[PDB]
Amino acid sequence: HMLSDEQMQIINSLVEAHHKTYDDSYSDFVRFRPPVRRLSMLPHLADLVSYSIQKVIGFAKMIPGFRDLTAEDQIALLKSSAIEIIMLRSNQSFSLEDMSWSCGGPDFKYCINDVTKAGHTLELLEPLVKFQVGLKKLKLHEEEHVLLMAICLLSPDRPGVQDHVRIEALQDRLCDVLQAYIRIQHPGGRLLYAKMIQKLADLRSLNEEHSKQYRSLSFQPEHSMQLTPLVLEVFGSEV
Amino acid sequence: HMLSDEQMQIINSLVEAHHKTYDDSYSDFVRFRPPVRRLSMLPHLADLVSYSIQKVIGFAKMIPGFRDLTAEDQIALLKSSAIEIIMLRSNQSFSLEDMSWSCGGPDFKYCINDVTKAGHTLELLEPLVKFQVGLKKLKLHEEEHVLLMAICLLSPDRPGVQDHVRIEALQDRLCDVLQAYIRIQHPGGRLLYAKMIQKLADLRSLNEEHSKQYRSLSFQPEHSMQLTPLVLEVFGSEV
Amino acid sequence: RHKILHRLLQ
Amino acid sequence: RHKILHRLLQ
Ligand SMILES: C=C1/C(=C\C=C2/CCC[C@]3(C)[C@@H]([C@H](C)CCCC(C)(C)O)CC[C@@H]23)C[C@@H](O)C[C@@H]1O
Ligand SMILES: C=C1/C(=C\C=C2/CCC[C@]3(C)[C@@H]([C@H](C)CCCC(C)(C)O)CC[C@@H]23)C[C@@H](O)C[C@@H]1O
Repeated sequence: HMLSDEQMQIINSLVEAHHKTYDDSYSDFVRFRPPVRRLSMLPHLADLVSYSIQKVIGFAKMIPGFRDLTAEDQIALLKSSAIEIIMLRSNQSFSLEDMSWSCGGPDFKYCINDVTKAGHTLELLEPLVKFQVGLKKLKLHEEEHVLLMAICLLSPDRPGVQDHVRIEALQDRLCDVLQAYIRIQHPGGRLLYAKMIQKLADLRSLNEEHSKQYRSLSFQPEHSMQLTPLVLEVFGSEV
Repeated sequence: HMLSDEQMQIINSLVEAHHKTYDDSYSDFVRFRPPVRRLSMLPHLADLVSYSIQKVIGFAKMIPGFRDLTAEDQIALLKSSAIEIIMLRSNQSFSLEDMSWSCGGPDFKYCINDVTKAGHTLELLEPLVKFQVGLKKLKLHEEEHVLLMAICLLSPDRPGVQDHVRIEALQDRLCDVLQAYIRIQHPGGRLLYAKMIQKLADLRSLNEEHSKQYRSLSFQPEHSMQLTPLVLEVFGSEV
Repeated sequence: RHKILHRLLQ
Repeated sequence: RHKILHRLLQ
């Protein structure tokens, strides 16, 4: 068959939303506290994540149907998915060659080791990089990548969600677009869809592990004082 | 006459405390979010103030008698004086020639204008620079400068103070040392002391004005999100 | 309260 | 609570 106008318009909105919230040159990274190789990398990565959350929020407000949700559900969705949306969008900077996120010269190239200096362990980093590698290999089209982020963000299976019925529906309409798109516009993408949903499950586990490690980092004021207000608000338990 | 051993030991402790909490090269400033010429300078100045508070705290813990106070009174004293201790120690970087705080190349030289881009008005900056100029002209000895900071920090006239009797006494012993020192070690310093106390009063007004302007900056989340946890904690009203 | 998230979500 | 000030004051 072939996509519908509404389906195609949703794709247009998401692709443009992402273009408007993701710089492939990473020129803003110089405004971040410099990276440094106890948790010497925490200041830079905190600023990177904080900047990124702001971007995820901008992209979110442009997901069709999201802004109609109550402010409470928007926040519930952002708070629980932010970390996953970030791991997803970061894949654009990940490189299978050097197994790192390359965003600049020697300074903005992030290795597993560097994240270790932000207070995280292999318990998290191993699966993360493993996830980044698997996702990169799916050679997603920008359209499928942007849909995967909108779909992940509209997971009604998040703590604190209220109108989990309307959220459920919205995620479904997006899932429909992604499925149609793959079938119609992506040759050899017969299994793709199923693989992409599997990626959402890996994100849940990564999310869980990150939350544990973040909690510890969070309870130590000497470390929490290195984070930013926004990061503290989005990853905090005060709901 | 001549200073006593105890009096001289207090001077030794304060001078060394200050040396251990104030770098005249300002090499740490590169770890701060870069300055930028809506409130483009706020990120850098927030980091500068946050870094400075940490330093004021280090110096404070070394003021003789301060650490014996209850944690509650230590916090009460820090929270209400921090801003003043900062304006005082900043005089070391202020220059009458260019009417600015010079801490680095073109980047770390702060003019009234730059502070304007941090959300502050002439209502504050005018008296500040005026204060910096007057204080610089007193050509204080490092010993008198360090005493003036310890004395300002131990002002029992601060909201939230409890044991205002012991604090009162401590400030008095320091005032005694400063007075003796000026008389004994500072030629032509007959009026000095009186002038230094007058400076403490100017600081109260500067403190008040800064508090007003900070409150406004503080209530706007788009701006408060640019501050740091420590700055938010020390200048916040949650006591 | 989520002061920041609220403001950013416009 | 002053979590940070407390910790820094040791
Ligand atoms: C951000 C983005 C980028 C990379 C993501 C990375 C590499 C460094 C370490 C990160 C930030 C992981 C860390 C486990 C998260 C640590 C955060 C904290 C210290 C608060 O717990 C998650 C995703 C990783 C760069 C660019 O792709 C934009 C994207 O948007
Ligand atoms: C810090 C230090 C220095 C300068 C102080 C300045 C210059 C820039 C503007 C400041 C930081 C004034 C601002 C009114 C305060 C703004 C803070 C905020 C935005 C939170 O409301 C107060 C003192 C001024 C450099 C060095 O002397 C160390 C010292 O320790």
